[PDB]
Amino acid sequence: SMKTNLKGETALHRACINNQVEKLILLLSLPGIDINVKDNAGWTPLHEACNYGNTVCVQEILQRCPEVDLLTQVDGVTPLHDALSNGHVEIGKLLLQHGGPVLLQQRNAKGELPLDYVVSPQIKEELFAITKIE
Amino acid sequence: GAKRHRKVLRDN
Repeated sequence: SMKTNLKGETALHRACINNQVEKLILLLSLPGIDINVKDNAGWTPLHEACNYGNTVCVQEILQRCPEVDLLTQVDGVTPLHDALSNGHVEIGKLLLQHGGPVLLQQRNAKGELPLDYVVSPQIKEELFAITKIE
Repeated sequence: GAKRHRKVLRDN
């Protein structure tokens, strides 16, 4: 595996926390890189980009990693939970446009669905309307 | 009220 800090965060995690898009693009081009790598608690780089609202980092992951797992979880918290709980609606739209409606069905350990964090009925409609249809 | 990720500290 790659080098980690004390939290188990790799350079991929750090780029996604720090919004280092150019660094991220290089790292995503490395052979044998695992975009789904987990830190010590289990969070992925995609979780970090979604939690912090780093929309361009999310876009780059989704466009450069066909094998990214959008259902990875810690305590049931998926990337879409992370994004919507922190109000990052644009990231939520990107995730749903890539992953389809299975993302909307995931309950976290507290029994929350990702749309439970969206108060506006009209934002909920826009999120559903952009969701990939398979 | 921004929810941040819980972390685990470990140095192997």
